[PDB]
Amino acid sequence: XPXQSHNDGDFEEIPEEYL
Amino acid sequence: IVEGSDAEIGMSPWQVMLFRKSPQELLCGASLISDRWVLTAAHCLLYPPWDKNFTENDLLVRIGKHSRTRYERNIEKISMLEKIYIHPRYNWRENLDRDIALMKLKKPVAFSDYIHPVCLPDRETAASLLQAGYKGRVTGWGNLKETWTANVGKGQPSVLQVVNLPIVERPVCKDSTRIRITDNMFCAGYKPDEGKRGDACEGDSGGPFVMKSPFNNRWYQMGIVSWGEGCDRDGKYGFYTHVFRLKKWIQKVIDQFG
Amino acid sequence: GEADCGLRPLFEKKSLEDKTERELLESYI
Repeated sequence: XPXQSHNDGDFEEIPEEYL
Repeated sequence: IVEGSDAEIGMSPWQVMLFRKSPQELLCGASLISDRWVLTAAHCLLYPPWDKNFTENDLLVRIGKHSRTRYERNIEKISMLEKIYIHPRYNWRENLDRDIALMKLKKPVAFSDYIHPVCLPDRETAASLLQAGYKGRVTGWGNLKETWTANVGKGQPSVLQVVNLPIVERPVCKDSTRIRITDNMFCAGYKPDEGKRGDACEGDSGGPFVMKSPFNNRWYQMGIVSWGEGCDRDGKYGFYTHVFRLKKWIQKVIDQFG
Repeated sequence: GEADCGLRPLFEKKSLEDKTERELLESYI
């Protein structure tokens, strides 16, 4: 069907001010 | 991207990553079409069957990236969104017809060697280039295999992947699926008999399908990764939003909103 | 608009080709 689904979270933390 | 290869640095300077703030996860690809406007697939933002409905405050766009997971200090730019615009007649109920959305950035991004906009086709570029057998290029950080995407480093790449795929004739596209396809969609991929393979896959949605004009040497975005049944299955093809057919709506939104 | 759209800083603007773009141009027959 539509293309994230299995999204874990192994990402480096981005700079605080963007959250 | 299934059966693609690692992109070169600066190869797709218009590639954008849509990134969720909490949890921090990659949602979709997208593309930079000017200093303040990003183009993506509408289902990246709104898809009620999966209870997906993001507001601009949920999202960040990250521009100039190469590595999927690293914060690329001094190279990538992160921007917040001012407004999201979904096509009013996006059909999420049946076939993802008119799967397109524009996102206006809070502030202009400055261009650089890694950040540069792609062109949008005019009637004559679309006419000369959107022909069966002509190849386009798809890029994204999505799954490398249909069964295997989850994260870590299973079927999820370390850097941006690229694959070049032929446009397929509308008859062959229609006869490969039970989904009703419209004039706002086209499909691409290799036929079972061609020997080469390749496809977009989960996590590549919203990303650009681009072609390089032989007349003026510029890259044009002809499609947006929209849907498919599996990834790289023989006799199946990826479907893409037809950007030129929805260009009047794009122009309307940018002219009316900045 | 987009006066300079689609010309890449590290490739077209330097007259360098990426590794597979010839495959695209070779299909535009």
